[PDB]
Amino acid sequence: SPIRRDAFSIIEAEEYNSTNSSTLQVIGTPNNGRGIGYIENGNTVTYSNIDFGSGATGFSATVATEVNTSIQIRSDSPTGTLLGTLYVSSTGSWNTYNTVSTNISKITGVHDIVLVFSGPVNVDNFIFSRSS
Ligand SMILES: [Ca+2]
Ligand code: NA
Repeated sequence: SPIRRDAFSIIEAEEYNSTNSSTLQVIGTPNNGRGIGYIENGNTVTYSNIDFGSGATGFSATVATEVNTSIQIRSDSPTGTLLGTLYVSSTGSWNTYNTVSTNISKITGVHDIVLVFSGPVNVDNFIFSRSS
């Protein structure tokens, strides 16, 4: 998977750098894209060297799920700074994707990003939004 990436261009969830998961699979999406699924509570997924430049204050992910769930967004490691939490309610099916966004604390420079899952969700991609 890429060693580094820009925070302000689409990051593919299936191009992760490490995970603790023993269940996670790369899955297909309805329009022949890919994502990650078979995710369980406590799973972490790490994306290396995301460059936030002069600042990001939002996060958007394209997700599908049939359960209410949340995803923590952490910097540097699973126990690094909690930037925010994305709360996702059911999108209607495991193949109905929705773009969902949340606020995060302003982060700058280059950091790894860890997504921490409280339950099953399928994730196609995500992107950050620049600070004002
Ligand atoms: Ca994808
Ligand atoms: Na394992």
